[PDB]
Amino acid sequence: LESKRYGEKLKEVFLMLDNNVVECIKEITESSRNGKLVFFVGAGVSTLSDYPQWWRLVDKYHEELYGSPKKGNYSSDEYLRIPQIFYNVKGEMAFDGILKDFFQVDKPTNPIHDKILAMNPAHVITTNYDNLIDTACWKRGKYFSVISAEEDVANATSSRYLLKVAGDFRKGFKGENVVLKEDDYLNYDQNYPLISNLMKTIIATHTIVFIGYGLGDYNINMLLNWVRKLQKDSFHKPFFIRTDPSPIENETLIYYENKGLRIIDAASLIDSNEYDYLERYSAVMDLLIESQENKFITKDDEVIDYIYGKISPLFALQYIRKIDLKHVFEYDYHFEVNGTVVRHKNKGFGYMERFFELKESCDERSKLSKKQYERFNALFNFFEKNGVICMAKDAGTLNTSIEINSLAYHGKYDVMKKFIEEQSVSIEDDYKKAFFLACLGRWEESYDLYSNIILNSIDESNGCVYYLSQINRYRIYQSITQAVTQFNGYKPFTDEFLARIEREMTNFNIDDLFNGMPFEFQKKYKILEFLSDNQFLYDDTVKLFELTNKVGMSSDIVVLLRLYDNLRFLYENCLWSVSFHEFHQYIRNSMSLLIEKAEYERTRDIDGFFMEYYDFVNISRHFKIDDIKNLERSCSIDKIRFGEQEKIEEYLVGIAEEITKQFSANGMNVVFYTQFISEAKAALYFAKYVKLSEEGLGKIVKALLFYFPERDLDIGKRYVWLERLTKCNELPKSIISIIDDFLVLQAEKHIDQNYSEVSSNGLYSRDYGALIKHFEKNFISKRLSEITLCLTQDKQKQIDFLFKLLPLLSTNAKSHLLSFKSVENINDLMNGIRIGLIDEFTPEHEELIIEYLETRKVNYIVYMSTFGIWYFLEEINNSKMEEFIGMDDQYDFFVDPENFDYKKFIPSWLKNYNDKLLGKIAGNKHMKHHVIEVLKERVKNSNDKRYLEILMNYFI
Amino acid sequence: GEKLKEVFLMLDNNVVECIKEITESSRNGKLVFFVGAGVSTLSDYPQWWRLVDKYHEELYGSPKKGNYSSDEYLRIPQIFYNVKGEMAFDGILKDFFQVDKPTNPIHDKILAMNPAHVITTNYDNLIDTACWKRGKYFSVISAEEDVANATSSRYLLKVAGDFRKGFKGENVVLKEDDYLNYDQNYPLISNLMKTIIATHTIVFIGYGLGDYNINMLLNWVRKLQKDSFHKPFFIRTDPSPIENETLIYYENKGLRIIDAASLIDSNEYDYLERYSAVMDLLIESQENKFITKDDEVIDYIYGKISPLFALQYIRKIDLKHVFEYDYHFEVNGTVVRHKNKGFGYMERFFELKESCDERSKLSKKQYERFNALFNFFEKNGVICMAKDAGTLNTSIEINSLAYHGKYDVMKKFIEEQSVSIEDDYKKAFFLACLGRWEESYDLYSNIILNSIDESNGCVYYLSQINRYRIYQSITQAVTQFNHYKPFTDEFLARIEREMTNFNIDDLFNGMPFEFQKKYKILEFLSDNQFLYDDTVKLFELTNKVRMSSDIVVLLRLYDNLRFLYENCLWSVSFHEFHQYIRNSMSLLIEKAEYEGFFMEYYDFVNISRHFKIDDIKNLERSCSIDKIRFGEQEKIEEYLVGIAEEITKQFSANGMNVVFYTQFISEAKAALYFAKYVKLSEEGLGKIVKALLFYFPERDLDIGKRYVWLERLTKCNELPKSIISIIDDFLVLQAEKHIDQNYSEVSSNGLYSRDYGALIKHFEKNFISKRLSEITLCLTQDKQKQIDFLFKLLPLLSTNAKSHLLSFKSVENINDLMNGIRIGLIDEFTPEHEELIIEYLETRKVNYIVNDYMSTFGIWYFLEEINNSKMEEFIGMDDQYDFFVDPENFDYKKFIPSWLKNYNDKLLGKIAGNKHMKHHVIEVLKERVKNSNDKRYLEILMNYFI
Repeated sequence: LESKRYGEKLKEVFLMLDNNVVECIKEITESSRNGKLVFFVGAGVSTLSDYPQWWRLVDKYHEELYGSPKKGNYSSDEYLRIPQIFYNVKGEMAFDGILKDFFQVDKPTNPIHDKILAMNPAHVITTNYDNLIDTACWKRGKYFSVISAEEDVANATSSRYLLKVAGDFRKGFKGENVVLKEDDYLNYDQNYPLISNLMKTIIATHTIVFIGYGLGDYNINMLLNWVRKLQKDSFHKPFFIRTDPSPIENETLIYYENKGLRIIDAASLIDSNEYDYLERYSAVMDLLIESQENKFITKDDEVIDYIYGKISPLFALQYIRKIDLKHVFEYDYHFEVNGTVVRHKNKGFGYMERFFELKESCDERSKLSKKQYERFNALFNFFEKNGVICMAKDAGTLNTSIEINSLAYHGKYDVMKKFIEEQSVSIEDDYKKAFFLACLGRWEESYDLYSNIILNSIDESNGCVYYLSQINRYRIYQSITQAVTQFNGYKPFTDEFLARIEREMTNFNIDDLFNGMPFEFQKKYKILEFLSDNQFLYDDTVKLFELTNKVGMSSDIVVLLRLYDNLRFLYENCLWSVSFHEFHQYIRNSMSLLIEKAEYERTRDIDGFFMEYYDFVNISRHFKIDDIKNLERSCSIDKIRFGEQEKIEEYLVGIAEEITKQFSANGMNVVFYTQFISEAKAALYFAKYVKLSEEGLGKIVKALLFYFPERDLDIGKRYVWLERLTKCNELPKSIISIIDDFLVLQAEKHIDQNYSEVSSNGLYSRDYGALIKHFEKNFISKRLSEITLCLTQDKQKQIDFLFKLLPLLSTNAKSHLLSFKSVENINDLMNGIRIGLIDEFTPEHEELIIEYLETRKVNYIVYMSTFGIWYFLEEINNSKMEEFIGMDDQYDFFVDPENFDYKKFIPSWLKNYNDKLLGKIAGNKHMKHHVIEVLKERVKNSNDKRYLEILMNYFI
Repeated sequence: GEKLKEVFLMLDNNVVECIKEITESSRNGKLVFFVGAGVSTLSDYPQWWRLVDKYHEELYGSPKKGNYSSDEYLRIPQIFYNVKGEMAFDGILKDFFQVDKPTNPIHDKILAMNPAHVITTNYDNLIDTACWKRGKYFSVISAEEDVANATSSRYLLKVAGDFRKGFKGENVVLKEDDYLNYDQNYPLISNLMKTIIATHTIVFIGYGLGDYNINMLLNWVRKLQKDSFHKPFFIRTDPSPIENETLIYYENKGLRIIDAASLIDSNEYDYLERYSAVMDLLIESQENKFITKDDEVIDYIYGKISPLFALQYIRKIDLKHVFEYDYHFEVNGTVVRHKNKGFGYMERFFELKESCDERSKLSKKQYERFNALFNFFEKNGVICMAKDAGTLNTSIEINSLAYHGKYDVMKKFIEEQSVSIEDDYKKAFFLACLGRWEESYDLYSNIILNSIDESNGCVYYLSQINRYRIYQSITQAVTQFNHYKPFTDEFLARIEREMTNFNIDDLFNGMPFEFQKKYKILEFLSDNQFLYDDTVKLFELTNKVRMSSDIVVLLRLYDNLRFLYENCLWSVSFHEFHQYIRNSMSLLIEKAEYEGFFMEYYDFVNISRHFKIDDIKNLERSCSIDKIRFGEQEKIEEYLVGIAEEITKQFSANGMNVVFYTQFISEAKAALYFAKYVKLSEEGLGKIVKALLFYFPERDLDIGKRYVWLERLTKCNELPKSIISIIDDFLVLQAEKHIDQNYSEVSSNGLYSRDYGALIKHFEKNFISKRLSEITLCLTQDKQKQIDFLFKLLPLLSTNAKSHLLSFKSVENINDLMNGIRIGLIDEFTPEHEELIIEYLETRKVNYIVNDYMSTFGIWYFLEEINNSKMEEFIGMDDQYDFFVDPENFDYKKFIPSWLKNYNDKLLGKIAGNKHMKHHVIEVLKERVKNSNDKRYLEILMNYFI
């Protein structure tokens, strides 16, 4: 109501203002924004809080000295001599008693004591000897180190000095702690030598505003005398706020403006009464505050100039996140991840709304100055590149697609190398090369290049490429230090280099990296202060909590877009913090929680989340095989599907091609190797869910099982990867040839007798042959057959290994191998030599195993589980079956099943049985309900998962 | 390397304290290196004696035997300037000083100490080049016109001038005239130099004890007060050792002379050796040090924990940050060394624990410090070093009346007068937990105002943060409140005028530089870095498990709760912490099923305050909390009794606080719903049931949800006589409220007050209600709504009440027909009930051409009670009914795989006995248990179908 009227009054006052006062306000606001504003409030400020004046105390001194008050008024000297006459004649204790009974009072702070601190002054120099400004600072939440005496100058903890040049009363209401009289003003430079120098240092290095003074004060003229001693242009002219009832005469204005003061009169700027001081004090102060709050921005040239002044620093950076953009305009607007802007704290003009109004209409944009037109063009290009498209009120359709156009993210190691081995056009060109060297391993060269960038950019404006290079040098140093903490302590780095980085990065304080910047990289780029901190994704990891709660931007889309923004900020701006454990943990948690939340919503069918190329790259880079396995044993990835299968295929091919460039060619790069092999393992493991072309699967499989390292992927892991790949494709014959080539290579490596495949899952070359047969039963491995035909009798390792691959051979090959059969096998057909030599259990086998089972009767009444499985599968069929009853429990279970006691049937057999056998036990009469009941009793009173995957899969 | 610590051993007491102060100032960013001409000489920069001799050579013959005096050092250049001119002076300056000397290592040892400023008396560029090479930005200030235009806060202040504006005699202070009117030509440079000298630690290097600059500086320091200034740290590296009389003379003049000739035996020309000796001493002293004896283990640890004595409890995660990541204080009480490459002070300290032989050697003041440190480590739960011990007793105990729900003792503390600011700090948080946010904000502001002396500053910072969070709570409430608005608009004006432009991220950065060093762990309370480590561990452990992991989650959660509730921080009542508690406890309880989690009193209060009813239902569906016991069931019972008494005091005793209500009604509802799992005494049962059925407001718990809560209560506690009487009183109250024709049970799930009669009967089957029967015998035949109520409670009435009621109420509507099915005395289905079902079906057909019971009519048709084959002619849209009356036509794809949860034993057995529906239902249940984690479907599968 009345506040709005006061705002309109301030607006029209600013509109009807000369260029001198608006320039004074502009400089005061720019000092308040650079953190260089220092207020020099005086006695007039505290009087508005009704604090006792000094004419009252000099009146008391005159009344207690001469018996009566003054016959008129006191001059400047009589304000300093009558207290001195009282001190010299009466004494000290009476002086302090009067000071106590006049100054012990407690008065509340006036609103101007809060308007003063609302401008965020660097220091507050005060001539007041009262704790009113101390009270305002303490209530406001700003710790201003109070410096009352010279014992406080050295003991001033913080760098925010609340300097009381006249003294204070915190050490008692005595005259020795304040400057009040003669012999205390004459003796000020020899009783107060350290706050005088501190006041004269704050004044010379900052911007000074004199608030509560008249242009006749001792504490104004003594400073005007000191600046007269100074040189010309050696110091900034201090600002002076004048709030006297009468307007300033032009002669006095000229006199005090040539003396050093930039007077901002209030009686010549507002209309008020003689005794209305709080109106004048709260007029110019309100003018500065509302100017800082952007309440006086009217022209579209000032709209463009404000946004340009806040954004055009960030032109050096290749991407700025929406969170960073919010931090730019002091939380006035919320730039959302989808690109819509909403006003949050802007209490002044809508400069962003006006900017987008200029964007939509070309005719109003033409109604602008040419320089401001080009500034608008620059801002428009910036905002359309970063994704800020318009306000939410005017938001219509908007596609949220990400584009991280950095060669480091997309793989592209060969293009990265080609870019590295070139001539650097500029320093920002060398910054990309340094980050790229860090990406593909060469951390020594990356550290050296970052040092060179720092050296060349020490003396250079807009020092992002200096600051960011220092940060990435400290992070590549941390990466080297951690590399030789866990890989050592092969040999990645030399010892001369390590000593050099420890002799260079000895006391590099990353905390003080931002505070060591030249005060322009403190305001223009305060959005980059978060990079020097050790942890910077804490505002994002706790946003993942909105994902895990169970009951146009939901929680799913906003965290994925914020993940993309963090990814596009580190990869496009080439920041090495993208490889640390914090960012890897962030990506892991965010993608895992996104997939888990999608699975939770999908499983609410009791009453999604397609992932594109940029998601596949993240689950290949920042995930591990265990983490993807943890997602596999939970979320149904078979439904979360995949998109952009052409770019995922080229990603996997570039990963597969680099695999056959690091093992086929001479690639050690052991620090690059550990990261890249994790990426390759995760990518080729996650490639089960993407459809690949014939040549795509051809190159990837050929990499997987010819050029992948043996140590990282054994033959079992290679088979698991291969089977996961062959699920989705149909395994074209060009790739079955590749698997056959692997088998012939392993057979030829088995020519050397002292060789044995080491597998971690027990899954071997026989199962590669099984995969070949189970997609193509009509297949004869020709080269394997040539090995069979030209194989000697005494090459035992080849004999057994290539026996394990019998179906893949010809009939002549089979007979050449079976030239060394066994007929002494007591049961040696499936102990280690199980391939499928069974086919028909002829009496050459059947009767001989029956003789062995007679020997087993001899061993029992005075190898079995396979007899039971074999007979129940009708593989043994003879009248000699029901001879040797009374043997092991499983014999009674399988051989005489319609009389068996299934209570003795051990529960764990079904966990180690054969799946086709469980399929056969499903269809029968008695074993049907008995395995039903034993498996049900396992489901209730036991704690595993094997029994549940049999009851529900087979039977019913 | 080791010779440096040998020198450390040989250091005198006066030297070893000087290095400690210098290193401390370097770590506090208060070091300023006053470099001189003895350091640039190590680079072989042309000394002024060569140029004085050159001025002598071009003007005064050639040499001057005697090496000149200081007056002769400053007069021959002045005589040359006066007579031979200025251009010749500048020409000789250009001939000598335009050189490219390489920077000596001391230039890099100075900047390796991280000096705040560098006040050089040299006119050279070697320190500028050293800063440029190292990577330090120093705003070089050579002239007066650069003081105001200083780019950075760090100053490379060249007091004597510099040749960066040309090799001229005007830009430097070299002659006698330049040294006489120096303060007339350089006022701002002098003021800056004196301000830096007064407000920093000056470490003069490269000077002699003569050195006119040093003499003028000491003369100026003489004019200062007695102990106003700090004493500068002169580094003397002259060849001869300093005479003791000279050191006495200069030490009383201001300088703290660190000698080098009395520090290392070197030649008469090994200046680099002495400079490097002192500089390397300082640099190697930066890394911890000063901790060799047992009386220094109790001052370095007391130098990092004695601030933390005002905090009532701190986290072990915070304890890791306290000791600069030297040790990783684990949550079970072990202290794993992480980056303590120097002396093992934790090991030594825990060795001085017990072991009275070691403690007796310790000094008496160090003994009190050790007792304080031991009490601190005992209170916070730190036991000892990692490899030592291992028993590691659990059970963190949060002692706070806010956590335990003591809403009456908190009021007592609030009402009583307080004797300390920390008592008001507890009182303000107690007010905040009690809803009274206005008095909370006012008392917090009073604490900030009255924390003036308070040299710790942790009762001002925590109160400022808590006032910010209570202001956020008030603003978010009045935003959400749009009940009533409890805060007067004057209060909103006060909180939005005082607490505007107050950013919480500027509070810590702006504190005393001591408070930013000690109480550093308090800086996470502003932003969300407070939970960052614990949230990361929670996410990683949620991925992993699905000193053992389950214990790691629990102990970290209890650490976070004991940091917030015991320190009385309002950050506990915010969203992020609530989600942290909820996710951690959900992870623990889910981990229990994979195994076991005992669950204690401290768990029950956590799953009541921070969980919601929806999350409770999620945990009950997914996992099983039934077999998971709840340990201490007497402290849980007192908690539930306190909650019942609080809702009683809130509703039946008129006075209620809406801001307190909004927080407490989300916890009372959760605890009384989670009270199923705890055994409750008859007294506690009666209290919380008579507070649930009568005093819980109907806007937050209607009849149906009240009944859900009540059936949950009567599972582990049965339904005794006193609770039966309570439910009877509830039914009586409902009857006298339903005497009015405009009253109706508004239920959100469909379990009306008839179900309460069913619950009473289910545990009794013979509870004749005397008062309800008395209510029945007032039949006026116009008070229908009442007759219908007691019709729904017909089994609860007596034989006379049944006789009077059934003489008026009969079966003439579908609703009272299904009510008759529920209450009984229908059983036999005479044709009128079947055709009544058909009439309801007709009224449904009227909608069909264009709250459902067609499901239970399909149920009845499957249950072979009704047999009218015309019901198939009225096949509708509810596919339960299509399933039940036409199994073959019903496609089971549209069968929502719910509806099996709410089926009885007999009906599920009936679906078991029909081929098509049976096999389709195995398919449905199978896919349900593979995709969904609910166990009810699995129970159905192997109770009726497997």
